Formats: sequence, C-alpha cells, structure tokens
Amino acid sequence: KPEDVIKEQCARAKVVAELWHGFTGGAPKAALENLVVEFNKAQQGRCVRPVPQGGYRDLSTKIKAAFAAGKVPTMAQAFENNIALYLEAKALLPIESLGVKLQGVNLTFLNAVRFGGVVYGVPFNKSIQVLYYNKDLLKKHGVPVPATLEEFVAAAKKLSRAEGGPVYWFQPDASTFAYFFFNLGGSYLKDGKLVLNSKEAVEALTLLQNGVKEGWAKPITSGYINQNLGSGPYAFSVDTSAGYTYYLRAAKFDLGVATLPGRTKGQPGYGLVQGTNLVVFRQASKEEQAVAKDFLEFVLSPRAQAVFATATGYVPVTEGALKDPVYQAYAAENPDYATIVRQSRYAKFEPALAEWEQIRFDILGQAIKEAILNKADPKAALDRAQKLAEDLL
Ligand SMILES: Nc1nc2c(ncn2[C@@H]2O[C@H](COP(=O)(O)O[C@H]3[C@@H](O)[C@H](n4ccc(=O)[nH]c4=O)O[C@@H]3CO)[C@H]3CC(O)(O)C[C@H]32)c(=O)[nH]1
Ligand SMILES: O=S([O-])[O-]
Ligand SMILES: [Cl-]
Repeated sequence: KPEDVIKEQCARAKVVAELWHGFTGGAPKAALENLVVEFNKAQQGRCVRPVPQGGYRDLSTKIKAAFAAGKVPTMAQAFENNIALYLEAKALLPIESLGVKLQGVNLTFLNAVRFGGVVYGVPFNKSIQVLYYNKDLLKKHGVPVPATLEEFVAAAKKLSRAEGGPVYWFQPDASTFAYFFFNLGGSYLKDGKLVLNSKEAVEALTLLQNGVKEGWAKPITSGYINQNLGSGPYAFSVDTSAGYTYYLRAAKFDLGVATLPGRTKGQPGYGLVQGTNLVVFRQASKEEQAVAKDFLEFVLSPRAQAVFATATGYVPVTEGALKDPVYQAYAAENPDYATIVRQSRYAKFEPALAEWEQIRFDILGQAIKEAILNKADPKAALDRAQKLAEDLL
C-alpha cells in the first residue's frame, strides 16, 4: 500500500511537507501516492506527506479551518477560484520566487494560475471534458459518433427510441451545464459582471430539461455516471477525462472516447477544464518550501507527467510530457490518450472569482437541479440564481 510506504518514509524524515488533496481513491489517489513514493526515495531525509481531506469541497472547507486555526499545510490542490480566494489573505508564495521553471507548461493551464501577472499555482492534475460513449451500442444501431450538437441530439433520440430508454446520461450540475452553455455561445462574464441567466444559459438548461421530457436524457441523481452504468441503456456522457479509469473498470461494454460535439464540424466543442493546481503557502518553513520547490520540479518533469496522465486520463500539463517514451508507448497502444490531448486544445474555464465555489454548487447547481428534477421553468430557476449570486457578490 503506497500510503503505508509514505508513512514509513516520512517517519524517517527530518522535514515533511504536507500536501492536502481531494482524491478519495481509484487511479488518481494511487497515481499521486506512487509519484510521492518515487520523489521521497530520491530525497535524503526529506518527504512529501499527502493528506486526503475528502473530496475537493471537503478540502476547501479544511483549508478554511486551517486559516482560522493559523496552521496551513506546505502545499494543497486548488482550483483557480480557490487561488483567487487564498490571494485575498496573501496566503500564497509566488511559484517563480521558489525558482521553479514553468517554460513548456501549456499556456491554457499556465494562464489560469496567473493573477496580476504572477503565477501562484503549478498545474498538476488538469482534466478536460470528453465524450464517453458505448461503442457496442452505436455499432449495433449503425449511429456514427456525433461530431456536432445537432448530430448529438439526433443520435441520442434515435438510440433512445431503439433501446426504449434515455441513452444520454448526465449529472444535473454546473460542470455539465457548462458544456451546453459554452457551445451555444454562452459567456459567464459580461463587461466584468457575472451573468447566470443570459439567453444562452436559458437555452442550455432548456435543452437538458427538454431532453429529459422527450426521453433521450437520463438525470443521474445518485453517485457518478460511471457508478450507475449497467442499469438501462447507455450511449453517451460528457464527463471529465479523469473519469477514464472509473468508466473502464465499470463498463460491461466497449468504452469509446471522442472529442466533444461542437456547433459545426470545423471545430470540436469546448470542454470545461477541471482538476487542480498545487499552491505553496507562505506560512510554511523555508525547509518545507525547499521540499515544495523540488516536488514541483519533479511533478513538472516529463516522466512524472507522462506516468500520472497515462494512469488517470488527466491532461499532461507540459509539451515535454508528450515527447516522453512512456507517454508515447501508452499513446501508441491506446488512441484515447491522443483524444484527451486533442480535446484539451478546446478548453474553457469557469470564472476565477473567490465566491465561485459557493456559486457553482449552492446557487447555479441548485437552479439546474430545480429545473431538471423539479421541472422549474429554466428562466425562473436561472433568474433566482442570478439574484442569489448578485446578493452574494
Ligand atoms: N470544490 C470545487 N470543485 C469543483 C470546482 N470546479 C469543478 N469542480 C469539481 O471538479 C470535479 C472534477 O474534477 P476532476 O479532477 O476532473 O475529476 C475528479 C472526479 O470528479 C473524478 N471521479 C472520481 C470518482 C469517480 O467515480 N468518477 C470520477 O469521475 O476523478 C477526479 C478525482 O476524484 C467535478 C465533479 C464534481 O466533483 O461533482 C464537481 C466538479 C470548484 O471550483 N471547486
Ligand atoms: O491552443 S492551441 O492548441 O490551438
Ligand atoms: Cl467534496
């Protein structure tokens, strides 16, 4: 068990840098621990201790408690909005002040960790949405993988009619809504104001709610989409690439990965970038900061990124990772890794506002759930979301 190995490594160590994370298990937790085990073996008496804090929401709550208690870890995973929050307290070390080189990091990811021109995060486990699909079920009914939103809706209705059940499965949540919202031309910031109830928002939430009414979209209310597989016909989901190993272990059918359907065939749709960056807390000792420096250099190395990305379905964050022989050997055997990289070229972020975590779950996610599960009118549900968000900001 890698967490037992690390516990023993850290027991023999003169300096331990704690890294608080939101991996509850599967391949992401095993890949993070395996990376830490190798880092720790290369050091002389210096270690990283990964500390599971629950999911990402539990992690952000535990960091809030840590600020209140006046005792932060050395490193933590952080979404771009969590970075914005922690910078209000000036709790974060600039990454380049540690002497970590970021050249060769993808500008999609590096730009998202740059605040006021300075980098306060190291992109580590960055995901993109992809189209997961049931190759067997599409083959059975001769339905090509849809390249456009129009094709996707047609494919879902045709397969749902043939199978007697809704085949597009989705979580009624902010992540899923972002795919439809972005690819209907939606934009969350209008002259720097956060807008949740634009016509593209209403259109995105109407399309999902109509999908449920018309019997081609199946809301998943309990667990992850990959935990629900096997109950009723499944053709498609739009989901994080970090879901890849979880789909593979659950799927009784031949799992497919495609680029996202876009407005036209001239370009794939935009996917939502999720997963986290590593931040380094100012409060850490110079000795713990020096361990963070080396760990970050290690996490950005082409081998570390190649192994982590091939073990998980996360997007390798560097140019050098794609040139690493381990990455190349996996990609040559499994086209899904190249599909994830291609889709990572067409990448949108949610707003990096300090309040965004509360807004995306408690306000926006609640409005999506009202409309999908309680048949609330999409505009009325999003107008309420807008009022609650305007009150919070
Ligand atoms: N706190 C906070 N969370 C945020 C923010 N923006 C987006 N997200 C959440 O990031 C999750 C995606 O990040 P990612 O690392 O791509 O995927 C996660 C897991 O989602 C995924 N997983 C785990 C178990 C499983 O059976 N299936 C599976 O796919 O594996 C990875 C590690 O757990 C989304 C999903 C959500 O958690 O419901 C809400 C979303 C934010 O601003 N703050
Ligand atoms: O972001 S570039 O790959 O179009
Ligand atoms: Cl959580």
